[PDB]
Order: sequence, then C-alpha cells, then structure tokens
Amino acid sequence: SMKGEPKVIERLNEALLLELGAVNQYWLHYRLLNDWGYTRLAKKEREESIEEMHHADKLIDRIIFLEGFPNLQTVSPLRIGQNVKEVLEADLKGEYDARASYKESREICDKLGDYVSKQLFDELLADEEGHIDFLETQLDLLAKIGGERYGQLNAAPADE
Amino acid sequence: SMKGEPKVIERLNEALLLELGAVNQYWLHYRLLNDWGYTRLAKKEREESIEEMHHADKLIDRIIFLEGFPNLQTVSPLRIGQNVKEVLEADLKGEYDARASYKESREICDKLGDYVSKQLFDELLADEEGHIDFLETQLDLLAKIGGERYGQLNAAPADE
Amino acid sequence: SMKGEPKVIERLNEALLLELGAVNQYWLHYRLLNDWGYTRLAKKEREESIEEMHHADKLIDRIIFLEGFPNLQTVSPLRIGQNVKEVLEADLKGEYDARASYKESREICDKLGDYVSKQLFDELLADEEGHIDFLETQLDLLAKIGGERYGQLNAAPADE
Amino acid sequence: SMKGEPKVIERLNEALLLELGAVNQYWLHYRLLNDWGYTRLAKKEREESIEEMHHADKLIDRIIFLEGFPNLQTVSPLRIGQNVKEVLEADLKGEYDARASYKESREICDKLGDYVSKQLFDELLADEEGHIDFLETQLDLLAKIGGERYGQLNAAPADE
Amino acid sequence: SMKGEPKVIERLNEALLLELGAVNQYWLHYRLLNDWGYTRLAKKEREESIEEMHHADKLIDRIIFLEGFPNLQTVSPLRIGQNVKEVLEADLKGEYDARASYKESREICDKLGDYVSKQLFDELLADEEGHIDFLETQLDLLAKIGGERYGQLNAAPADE
Amino acid sequence: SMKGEPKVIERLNEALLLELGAVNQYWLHYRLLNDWGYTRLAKKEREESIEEMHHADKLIDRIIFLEGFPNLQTVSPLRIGQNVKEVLEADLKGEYDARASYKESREICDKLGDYVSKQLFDELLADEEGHIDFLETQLDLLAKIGGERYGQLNAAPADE
Amino acid sequence: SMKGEPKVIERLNEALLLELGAVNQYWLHYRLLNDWGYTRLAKKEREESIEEMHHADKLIDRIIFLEGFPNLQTVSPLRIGQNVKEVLEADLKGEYDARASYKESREICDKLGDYVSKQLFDELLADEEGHIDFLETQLDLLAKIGGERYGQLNAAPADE
Ligand code: HEM
Ligand code: HEM
Ligand code: HEM
Repeated sequence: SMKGEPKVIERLNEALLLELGAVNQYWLHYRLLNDWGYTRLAKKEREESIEEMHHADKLIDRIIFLEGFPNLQTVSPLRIGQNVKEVLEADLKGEYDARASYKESREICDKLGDYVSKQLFDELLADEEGHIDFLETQLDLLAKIGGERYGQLNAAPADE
Repeated sequence: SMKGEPKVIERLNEALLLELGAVNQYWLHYRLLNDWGYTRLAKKEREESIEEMHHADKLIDRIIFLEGFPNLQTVSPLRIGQNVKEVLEADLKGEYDARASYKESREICDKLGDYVSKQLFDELLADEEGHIDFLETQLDLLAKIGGERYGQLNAAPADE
Repeated sequence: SMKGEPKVIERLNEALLLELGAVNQYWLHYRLLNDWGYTRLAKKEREESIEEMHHADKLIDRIIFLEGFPNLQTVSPLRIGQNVKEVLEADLKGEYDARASYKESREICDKLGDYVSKQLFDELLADEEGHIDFLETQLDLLAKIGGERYGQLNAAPADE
Repeated sequence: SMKGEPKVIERLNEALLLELGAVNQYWLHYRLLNDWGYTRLAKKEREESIEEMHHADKLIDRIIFLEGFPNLQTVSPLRIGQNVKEVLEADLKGEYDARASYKESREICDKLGDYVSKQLFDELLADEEGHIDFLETQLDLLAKIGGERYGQLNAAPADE
Repeated sequence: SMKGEPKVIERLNEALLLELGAVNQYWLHYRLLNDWGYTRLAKKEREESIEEMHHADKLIDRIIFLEGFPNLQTVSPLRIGQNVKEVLEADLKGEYDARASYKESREICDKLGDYVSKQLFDELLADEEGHIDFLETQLDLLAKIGGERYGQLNAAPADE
Repeated sequence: SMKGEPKVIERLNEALLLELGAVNQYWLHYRLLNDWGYTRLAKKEREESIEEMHHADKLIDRIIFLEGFPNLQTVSPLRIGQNVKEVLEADLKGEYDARASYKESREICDKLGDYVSKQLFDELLADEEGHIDFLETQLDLLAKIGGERYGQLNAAPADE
Repeated sequence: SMKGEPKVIERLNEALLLELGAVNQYWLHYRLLNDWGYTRLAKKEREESIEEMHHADKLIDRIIFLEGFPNLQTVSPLRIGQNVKEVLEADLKGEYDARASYKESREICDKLGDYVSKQLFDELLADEEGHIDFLETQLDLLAKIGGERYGQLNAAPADE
C-alpha cells in the first residue's frame, strides 16, 4: 500500500496553501502593475503566477497519490503592494515564507522515510531560491537607480 | 471620474469569489478524475478550470478599472465529488449558483446605469448557460447508458 | 412547348411534401440526439437532412421547368422519436413512405410518357433504398448489442 | 433547473415559424429567379435562404435547451413574387414581419428575466435590419434605373 | 450474335441525321453571332455545337456495334436565324424536334427489347431537355429586358 | 417602413458631432506631438484618430439607414494641449464627454424601442471606457515617473 | 418491410452463378495465356476477371439487402480454351450467355415492380455489351491479320 504519512500530507497541504496564496498575490500584482503603467514588470509577474500554478498542481497530484485530500478551500494571507517597490517586497517576503516552509518540510519527509516527497520539496526549495535571487536583484537595481527610473525601465511607451 | 458604484464593485467581487471557487473545484476534479482513470473527462475538466480562470481575470480587471479592490483572499465553498456522477452534479450545482448570481448582478448594474458592467455580467451569464447545457447533456447520457459505460467512454486505454 | 402533365406535376409536389417533411424530421432528430449526448449519430442525422434538402431542390427545379408551381407552403406530418431507437424507427417509417410514393410516381410518369421525370423518381427510389439499408442495419445492430451499448458507441467522450 | 418560461418558448416557436417560412420563400425565389434568367440575384437569394436556415437552427437549439419542443410541423404563409420587383418586395415584407416579431419577443424575454434569450432575439433583430437595408437599397436602385436595367444588371451572359 | 434490330438502327440513323443538322446549325450560328458582335452568346453556341458532335459520335458508335451502317451522307434541314432572337428560336425548334424523335426512339427500342439502346436515347432525351431549359430561360430573359439589352449583355467590349 | 425616431437621429447626429471633434483633436495632437519629439505617443494618437474615424462612419451609416441626414457641417469644440500632459488630459476630458453622451443616448434609444441603435451606443460606450482606461493609466504613469521621464520614454532616438 | 420478391432473388442468384463462373474462367485464361507467352492479352484477361469479381460483389450485396441468401456454393460451367482464339471465343460465348440472362432478369424485375433491381440488371447488361464489343473486335483483328501475328502483337519480348 501507498497510503502516505499523515504528517507528510499535512506538509504538502501547508505548502499548497502557500502556493495558492502566491498565485493570487502574483496575479493581482500583475493587474495592478498593468493599471499603473508598468507593463514589462506586469508581464514578469504574470509568468511568476503561472509558475506557482504549476507548483500547486504538482502538490495536489502528490497529495492525491498518497491518498490524502488536498485542501483548496482556503488561501494563505495575501500581501498587496501599493507601489512598485512594495509589490517587489511583498513578493519577496512571500518567497522567504515559502523557502522556510519547504526547508522544514523536506526534513520532515526525510526523517519519516518518504524520499520521493523530500525530492519534491527540494525541487520547490531550489525554485524559490531562484525567485528570491531574481527579486533581490531587482530591488538592488531599484535602489541604485531610484524608483522612478526603475519604473520607467519597466514601462512601455504608449504605442505598445 | 471613473470611480464606480460601490454596489457594482460588490457584485463583481461576489462574482469573483464564485469564480475562484469554481477554478479550484474544476481543477481538483481534474486531478481526482485522472487518478480514477477517467482521463478524457479529466481533460474537459482542466479546460473548464482554465476557462473560469479567464473569467476571474476579467472580473479582476473590471474591479481595478472601477477603482475598487478585488478580493482574492477567500474562496467560495467547494463541492467535491467522490465518483463520476457526483463530480458532474457538484459542477452543475456550482454553475447554477453562478447563473443566479450573474442574473441578479446584471439587473443591479442595469438599474444603477453601469452598462459596460451589465454587459460583462451578460457575457458571463451566457457562458454559464453554455456550461450548464454541456453538463446536463452529459448527465442525461450517463443516466441513459449507465455510469459504468459512461466511465468507460470517458477513460483511455492503458497505452495512452 | 414543355408544359408538363398535370398528374406528373402533382406527383413531384407530393414528393416535395414528403421531402420537406423529412428535412425537418432529420434536422430535429439531429438536435435532439445532440442534446441527449449521441453526438456521432447526431452528425449522421444532420447529413441525412442535408441530403434530403438536395432532393427537394431537384424536385422544385423539375416542377418549375414543367411550368408548374411547387408547393412549399405545407409540410408532411413529422414523426419525432423520444429515444435513440424511436428516432431510428421514425426515420425508417418515413423512408418507406417515401419509397412507396416514388414507386407509384415513376409508374405514373412512365405511363404518361414523361421519361425524364420517371428517371428522377427512379434516382430518388434508389436513394431511399440506400437510406433504408443503412437504417435497417443500425437497428439490427442496436438489437444485437442492446440500446445502451448502441448509445455508447454513438456518443463522444466529454473532451470532444 | 433550466426549464424555461412557457411564454419565452412560445416566442421562439413563433420566430421559428417565420424563419422556416422565410427559408422556403427565399429558396423558391432563388429557383424562380434562375428560371427567369436573373442568375446573379438568384445567387444572393440562395445565400439569404441559407442564412435563415442557420437562424432556424439557433432557435431550435435554444428551444430544446429550455426543455421546450420546437414546432417544425407548420410553415408561416409564403409570399411568392412573379417578377423581379415583386420578389424583392415579398422578401422585404417578410423581413419587416420578422423584425416586428423579434422586437416584441426581446421585450417579453426581458420582462421575464430570460436575458440569454433576449440576446438571441437582439441578434436576430440586428440581422433582419441588415437584410432590410440591403433589400431597400436594391429596390431604390431598381426604381432609379428601371426594372429592365435592374434585370440586365442581375443576369449573366449566356456563356456563364 | 450482336446484329441489331433493323428498326433500331433506323432510329439511330434518324437521330444521327438530326444531330449532324444541329452541329452545323449551332456552328453557323456561332460564326454569325460573332460577326454581329455577340461574342458571349457566340461562345455558348460553339460549345453547344461541340456537345452535339459528341452525341453524333455516340450514335455512330452504337450503329457500328449493332453492325449497321451509319449515314453521314445527308444533313437534316437547317434553320438559320438572322438576328439574336431568331437564332435562339431556330435552336429551340431544333431541340424540340430532337426531343420528340428521341422520345419515339426509346419506345421503339423498349418494345423490341434493345435496352442498351433505349438507355442511349434516354440519355439524349435528358440532354435535350437540358438544352431546352437553357434556351427557354434565355428567351424569357430577352423578352423581359428587351432584345437590345439582351444583345448588350451578350457582347463584349471592343478591347476583348 | 424603417424611418427612424427623430429623437434617435438627433442623438446619432450629436454623437457624430463629438466624433468628428475627436478625430480632429487626436490628429492635431499627433502632429503636435511629433513636432515636439514624442514620436511614440504621436503614433498612438494617430491610431486613436483613425479609430474615431471608424466610429463616425458607423454613425453616419446608421443615420442614413434611418432615413435621417447626418450633419458633418460642424465640429464640436476642440481641446488642444500645449505639452504632453495637457494633450493627455484634453483627450481624456473629451472621452468623458463622449461617455456621458453615449450613456444618455442608449437610454433614449432603449425607451423608444430602437434596440439596434441602443446596441450601437452600447458598443461605443464600451469603446470609450477602453480609451479612458488607457489614458488614465498613462497619466498615472506620467505622475509617478515625472513628465520628463514620461517624455523620454515616449520619444525615439535620432536615428529613427 | 424490404423482403424482396422470391423470383427476383432467384434471378440475382442465377446471375451470381454466371459471374462466379466468369471470374474463374477469366482468371484461368489469364494464367494459361501467361504460360503460353501472351503476356499482354493475359493482363487484359486478369482485369476482366477482377471486373466480374466486382459485379459478383454487387449481386451478393443486393441479394442480402432483399433478405435472400446468396449461393456461392456452386459455379456455372467453365469454357477453357487451348489456344488464343479459343480463349477469346470461350469468353465471348460466356458474355452472350450473360447478356441473355440479364436481359430476361431486367424484364422479370420490371414486371414485378422491383425497379432498383431492374436498374442493376440494366447496368450489368450495358457492361456485358461493352465486353462483347471488345472481344468481337479482337477476334475480327485476329482473323484479318492471322493468329500468329495476333499472338505476336499480344506477347512481350523476353526482357519484360
Ligand atoms: C488551483 C489554482 C490554479 C491552478 C491549479 C492553475 C493552473 C494553471 C495551469 C496548469 C495553467 C497552464 C499554463 C500554461 O499554459 O503553461 C494555467 C494558466 C493560466 N491561469 Fe491558472 N491556475 C490556478 C489559479 C489561477 C487563478 C486564480 C487565475 C486568475 C485569473 C488563473 C489564471 C490563468 C491564466 C489566464 C492562464 C493562462 C491563459 C493563457 O495562457 O492564455 N489561474 N493555470
Ligand atoms: C426548402 C427547404 C430547404 C432547402 C431547399 C435547403 C437547401 C439546402 C442546400 C442546397 C444546402 C447546401 C448543403 C451543402 O453545402 O452541400 C443546405 C444546407 C444547410 N441547410 Fe438547408 N434546406 C432547406 C431546409 C433547411 C432547414 C429547415 C434547416 C433548419 C435549420 C436547414 C439548415 C441547413 C444548414 C445548417 C445547412 C449547411 C450549413 C453549413 O454547412 O455550415 N435547411 N440546405
Ligand atoms: C483631420 C481630418 C482627417 C484626417 C487628418 C484624416 C486622415 C486619414 C489618413 C492619413 C488615413 C490613412 C489612409 C490610408 O491608410 O492610406 C485615413 C483613413 C481613413 N479615414 Fe480619415 N482623416 C480625416 C477625416 C476623416 C473623417 C471625417 C472620416 C469619416 C468617417 C474618416 C474616415 C477614414 C477611414 C474609414 C479611413 C481608412 C480605414 C481603412 O482603410 O480601413 N477620416 N484618414
């Protein structure tokens, strides 16, 4: 039998809650950024949302294989920025929360002997550190050239 | 100024809550159906989820244009089936809920003079009646040929 | 002069009345079958309707050439099935009615010396016996594998 | 449940009766025009018939979705012209009848809250006013250049 | 042995005499029409001549197969028009003569049991009624728009 | 008869007056922007002018169909900016004027039962709210990054 | 019901018996001709066999449609030639037998009112007179140039 560990399912569900939160956060940021004129940042944000959708699908699939029930009924609390730098910082804070949850989860899976699930958390963890490297670089850039120049760089002219 | 009616924003947010619910419901049904072997139904269910994602994006965009704040923080309650016919019925019940909310909303927008928003609700309404025609036909079919033959029809052989 | 025999025009008009009936019957059966889930049978039924449309056009053209007036004002009485086997049987009964009317009509044209019109009825007659061979085979099949398996065979999975 | 309003089904059936009438009228006009030599007008008339066939299919589909029974058993009374200008006028009179029936029907659907059906009648209404603009222009042309020149314009030379 | 009925050969030869007449009539009409400026009618007339050439070849072939001798030595009397409407009427009169000869001939072949020859006369008969429908339509057109407009329609401008 | 309501024609003419105004305003803004160096904004402005030309053509066509006379003799008063932000604001003010006129007009058409014209005003209304969303986003951008950076973003380098 | 006339089925079976005979005769002639070196005649003979196979399939299909049982258990007596001219004459004798049986059969079908079957016999009859024209021409040729030259003409050189 393939019935998984209850503590393992719990961690996948906890990870799923964060991923659904991040999907919604990134998508709302995409629409707000677009409304503010920052069409190029907006596009990156849409892609980040779609990437997290793919993660959530992977977690769902692993939960059902372990004969657990995935919880899509509730969403982890959203951080909504009100200008460009706040959007980047709200996202980064979310990715650190995610990193820390995935770090704890791979250790729990490891101790309980569920090594395929550990491997899933390890892949999520390397992902989030990817997103974290990206966001921290953008924020350094914003700080070195200033918000208004970072805004201009990430906006399109009116004929696009 | 384009600041919208507060009652109108409320209806768009209420519609958004149902759409996020339906996205999650349809996607979970897709994964459960796949796990049970019904790969062809599963695929239709994935597409229904993606279609509702597009609706939710449209509502979000309209809320932000009216200078409201879209609520993605909470999800309307999910109906999760445990066999094929329950999946179809849970979906249909959700689409009737949606129809009724969109019918009320186009009337509120109409009375308040926000005719572009009325037109959005009218397009959602014709959509949901599309999904409702589809689901009711499948359920009639299931009833006339029986669940196990409806299951067989909607499953793939092992080499696909 | 090409003014045709009054009895000949009468038979073409009588044939036209049956063809308009069959066009409507087959088309309504197409839509009902589709609503019930039998999309593959439905498609064959649409094509049968379109074929009878072509026959009706041929009769109309022959009536006008003989300087008669084609009657499109009334439609011969329709047989509407309420399940798959009734649809097939209602169609077959209509095709036998048609066969018998065309058999009588080619004899009347023959006796009156209008051999081009005889040839039109002969072509319609061979057609209807084509449709009759098709319907009788389907009904034998339905009887040997059972209605619910005949229904399943003639339905599409949900992703089509 | 999706069971529709009885008054709404009645209007769709009334519209269907007019559309079947117009299909037959336009098709008979096509064949008569061709017999008289007006092959170019004839072709436009064939296309108008086929367009109304598509409308009738849409009404049928909406009736069956509302769980009514579409009546294809009877055809609304035909107006058959005996020269070019009479053909155009008989058609135009039919399109005004249609316009008026669709105008009443969208109001009935609107009052009863069946807004998807209202939207169908609104699309038919804009269609018929399209056909009406076309016919009225042709008739003005006929009047300004004279019937025999309008006939010549709408006929082909003998090698086509 | 395949030696045919003497009465049957006689009818094929009688039909051949009419076809050779019609070949010559149509070809002369083609050249006269061209000389008068009616290049488009002229072209249709050339094709009608070539079609009758094909018929004459078919009759010749059937006569020789029945071990008769086809008579190409004499031509049935020609009707030569002197203006457009006379050309059309001379042709039509010839096609009615042909129709009547082919109608009698298929009956003679039928009574004598030569059913392949009957079938040849039946195909010629349906042909001639084709040509008759065409000519009668053109003549109706000529009458409704007038000879000079029918002439103009069937002429080319000077640069063609 | 298709003679339209006098009050309806009046609204179409009033809408036409605003559209001709906007065509001229947008085109003059295009040329002024180009002269000032803002070639990318200039291009968007040319396209906005051409879009309003298409609207004016639609109104003209509807007026003539209703047997009214479209007034192209006078142009609604123009708002001409003298720097980038004034150009955007003059345009936006014009689009709000337009929105409000189209909102009133669809209500008048609705009350008078001219539903095809209502549908035209509804399509114009959704258009103008499109243009309004675009302009308001650009102006927010201008305000957040500053006029001179918004100018730089919307200008081309000297080799283009 | 489509149950056919017993006398009609009998004629189709009688025709089928002749066709199976001719299939076997022509195929054996093909192989014997090839063995004797007459590879070009041999090829024509193979095609004649395959054509008669197609006829036999048509008769079989018509018998089963009329709810008779086709008799493939016995073969009509074969005529086997022992040189080229005997092969051609044996074939021709078989085709005359066939012609005569099909002539009688179309009359029986005609008297009994089975006109689709009459039409099948009429098509077979015109076929056989085709084969008869071909064979009689070849035999005339053989007689005019002599057997050994007819043999040489219908043989291939050794490198083919
Ligand atoms: C359980 C939650 C969700 C799941 C499992 C999910 C899953 C997916 C997947 C697998 C894709 C395919 C992307 C691709 O084509 O590579 C996708 C695309 C997309 N998603 Fe989600 N998603 C979720 C939530 C949302 C939400 C809340 C929205 C809000 C609008 C959304 C909007 C979209 C859109 C617009 C697309 C792509 C449309 C296009 O490419 O044209 N999704 N989603
Ligand atoms: C006098 C009665 C009718 C005549 C003469 C007629 C004739 C025709 C003809 C010649 C075609 C062309 C088919 C092709 O493309 O090969 C056609 C197609 C069609 N007919 Fe009819 N028809 C009649 C009645 C109807 C009715 C009652 C309906 C009901 C909806 C209908 C619906 C259609 C449709 C949907 C098509 C083809 C559309 C497509 O291919 O996308 N027709 N008809
Ligand atoms: C200041 C006044 C106007 C200016 C400067 C202007 C300028 C232009 C230009 C440069 C074009 C490009 C044509 C091409 O593609 O070669 C154009 C096209 C066009 N204009 Fe105007 N125009 C003016 C007034 C109008 C008006 C009053 C109308 C009324 C409807 C109109 C309708 C159109 C349309 C429909 C097109 C082309 C659309 C197509 O090609 O599909 N214009 N105009």
